[PDB]
Amino acid sequence: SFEKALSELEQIVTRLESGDLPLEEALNEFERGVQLARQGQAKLQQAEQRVQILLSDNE
Amino acid sequence: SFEKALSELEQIVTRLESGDLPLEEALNEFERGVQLARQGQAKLQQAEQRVQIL
Amino acid sequence: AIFTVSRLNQTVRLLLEHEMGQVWISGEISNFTQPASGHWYFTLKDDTAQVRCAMFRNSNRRVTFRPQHGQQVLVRANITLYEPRGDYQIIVESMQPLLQQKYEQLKAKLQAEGLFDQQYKKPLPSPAHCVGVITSKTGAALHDILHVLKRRDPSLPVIIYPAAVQGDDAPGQIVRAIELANQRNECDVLIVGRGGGSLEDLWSFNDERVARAIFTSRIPVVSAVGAETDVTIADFVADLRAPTPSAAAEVVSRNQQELLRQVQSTRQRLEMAMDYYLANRTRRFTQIHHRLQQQHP
Amino acid sequence: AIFTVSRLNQTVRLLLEHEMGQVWISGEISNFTQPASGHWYFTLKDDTAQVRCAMFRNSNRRVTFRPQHGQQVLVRANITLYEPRGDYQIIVESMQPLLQQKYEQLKAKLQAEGLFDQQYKKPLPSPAHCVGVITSKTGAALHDILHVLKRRDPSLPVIIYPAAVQGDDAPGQIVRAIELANQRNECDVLIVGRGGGSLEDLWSFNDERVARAIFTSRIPVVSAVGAETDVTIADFVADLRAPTPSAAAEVVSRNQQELLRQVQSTRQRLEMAMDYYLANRTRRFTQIHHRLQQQHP
Amino acid sequence: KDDTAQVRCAMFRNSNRRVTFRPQHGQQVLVRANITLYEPRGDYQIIVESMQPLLQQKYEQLKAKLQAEGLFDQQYKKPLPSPAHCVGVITSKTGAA
Amino acid sequence: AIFTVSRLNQTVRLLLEHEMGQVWISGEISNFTQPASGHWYFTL
Repeated sequence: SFEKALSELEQIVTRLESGDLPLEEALNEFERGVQLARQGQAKLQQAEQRVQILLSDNE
Repeated sequence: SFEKALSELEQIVTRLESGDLPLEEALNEFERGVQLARQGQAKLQQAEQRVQIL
Repeated sequence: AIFTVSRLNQTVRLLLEHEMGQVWISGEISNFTQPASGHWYFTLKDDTAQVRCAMFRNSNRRVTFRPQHGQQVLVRANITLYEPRGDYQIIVESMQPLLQQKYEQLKAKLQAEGLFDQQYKKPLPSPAHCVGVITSKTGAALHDILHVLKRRDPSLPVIIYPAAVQGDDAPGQIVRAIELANQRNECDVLIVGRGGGSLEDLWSFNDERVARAIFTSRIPVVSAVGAETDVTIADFVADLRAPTPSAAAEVVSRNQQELLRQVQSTRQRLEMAMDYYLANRTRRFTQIHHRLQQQHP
Repeated sequence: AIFTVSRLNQTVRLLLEHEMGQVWISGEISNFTQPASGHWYFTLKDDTAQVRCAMFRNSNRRVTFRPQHGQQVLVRANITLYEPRGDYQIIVESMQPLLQQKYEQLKAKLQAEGLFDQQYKKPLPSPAHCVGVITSKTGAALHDILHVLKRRDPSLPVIIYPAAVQGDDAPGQIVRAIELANQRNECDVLIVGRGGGSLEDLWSFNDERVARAIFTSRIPVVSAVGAETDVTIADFVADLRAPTPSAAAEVVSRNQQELLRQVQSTRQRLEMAMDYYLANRTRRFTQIHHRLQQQHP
Repeated sequence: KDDTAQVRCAMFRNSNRRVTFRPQHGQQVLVRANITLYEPRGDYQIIVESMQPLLQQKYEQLKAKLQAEGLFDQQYKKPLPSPAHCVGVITSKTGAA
Repeated sequence: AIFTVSRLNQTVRLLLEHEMGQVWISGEISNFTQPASGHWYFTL
């Protein structure tokens, strides 16, 4: 599920690098990626926090 | 000498890629180079074999 | 080339030693002789074959039993040729009349049944979402798997299956542990192995029941019993063999840190894509804007 | 895997047949026995080794003489192992009636004395200044070397030091030639060799006199004797073995076409540099000119 | 830039504020960065990750100077003796080497 | 190791020249030009 957003981010890069976006859609396109990427920062950081619970670091 | 000329020609290129010369110096340097290039190539194809015995 | 007799025997000797080297042989002893020099010369025979052997003083000192005619023995041998006479003979290093024999017999029996065939193996999950560990509640392998996961893939949850991995009771729990994991079906991949241990610990996994349990395991199974040189039956039957429990975790573990960097790279170029797009537009308008400056009314 | 003696003998016999195959052997006949059944049995020995040999009636037919003890023979043989008793023996397929023994006996004497060591070998100069050739006036090697050299690198002075490269008087003149080149000292790399031939005519370069001349030679020496498959004693002493006389000219000489490709490529860079240099200056003037135009009142 | 090669670089706002010194022209700078190519216009650029302000250039400039003089050629190298008789060590007597 | 700028471009050039080698490519000619020396310059 997480990887789908990551690929979509490069789809945004794929689409935005096309250069055909009008400014109105283009800026809204960038905001979508930033929030998606901003989610990426949290989820990636959250993935690191799984050591406290999910990892069975106990007898 | 071919190796001296090749090495000397190599330094002509290096200055031209530093991009600090005046026009007259660049053109003067360019005519130093290409002239030296033909002379080198001709001398390579001009020599021939020598052998002697005893 | 034309061979002289000296060079021919030399080529064969170098060829023979270089190819086969050391080997394990079994047979029967006949014509046992002991000259004054202390060496043992004897012929090792079977129902329809014979080979000539020699044992030097250093090696025979450590042999605990006095060989006698008509005895069954197990040998570790070095194969060579005696040049001055042209005799094919064996040099012996150790001898004894065993678990090693049973291990070989067990391996052959399982190999005949085809449990080692690659056609029955299954691919490992990628990316993995849950991994099951079949090891003692405080075994070294469990700590190694967690240590690797704690570094490479902190996101992967781990489920522990307390299993006996030594003693006569180990095969029973190992079979039950594998079956229990499959019955629960909560793990995408199973890692089996105690880690470092003695030959008896390896024998605990070298069991027919363990082999069948791994073979019947619907979930993929990764074997990490012992070190790289401690291959066991579980390794032969497991879908994949790992030199150490840490290596097994590495295969299962995602490159989570790389994934973090992987995403970071996309954000970098997204900013580059953003800057380049507006750069072209700004130049475009500035060009047409300047065209107004020229066109004074 | 545990070997039983039966399987051990099979593997060795199969290995020997594949790896060795048919061979050519020479030696001395001993213990000739002729069974009444029609076969042909004897032992071949040298001063340090021996091997059991056998020849059968279906191949023993085609012999044109009667062997006696102490005769020298040349034999085509196949190497085999009699499996149930571990006997190493060869089966003969041809037979017919000096120098191969000398070659082996001379090689080991020099190897122990240390003339073959890497310590005393000197690296070849590059690019060479003057190359001396020690061979016949009309030999095939001389023409081949000069014509291959004229293609890759003319303008290299070559000096030919004449000497005969066949007959019993050849080695004396070769040693005199090598000493003449070192003494006069107007050359840097020395080539000695000849074209292909039989062993009866390559013998000149296996003498101890010539070997001790290449060793104790100040100049580096490249040995190109015979076809690609001929090895002589001079080859091991020399500082670099070239498989054929043509290859000798290849390791000494430069490559004319590669230098020509070098001078061409550097000109492409020089020409391309000026185009970029002018364009940068031209555009800089172009913009400053545009600004002046736009400033018109 | 240096005397022979030039590479284009850019640094985003994510890291500009956390560079202690004010970058200036003619200032030697150490940067750790990614090497990348921008596909849509085919340009060769680098993305900078850190900046903090002699030795490396001297070594590189020395090596090429010696290279042309050919001190590195196999023509001048000597093989080691096999049964060495007396090996000499040149090193600090108080050192761990 | 710390790359100087010159060494970096050297290793980068050797990399592409050694991996991609010689390839067949297709595209449309754009921005053609031909300076005095006679070489052709253009963008695909």
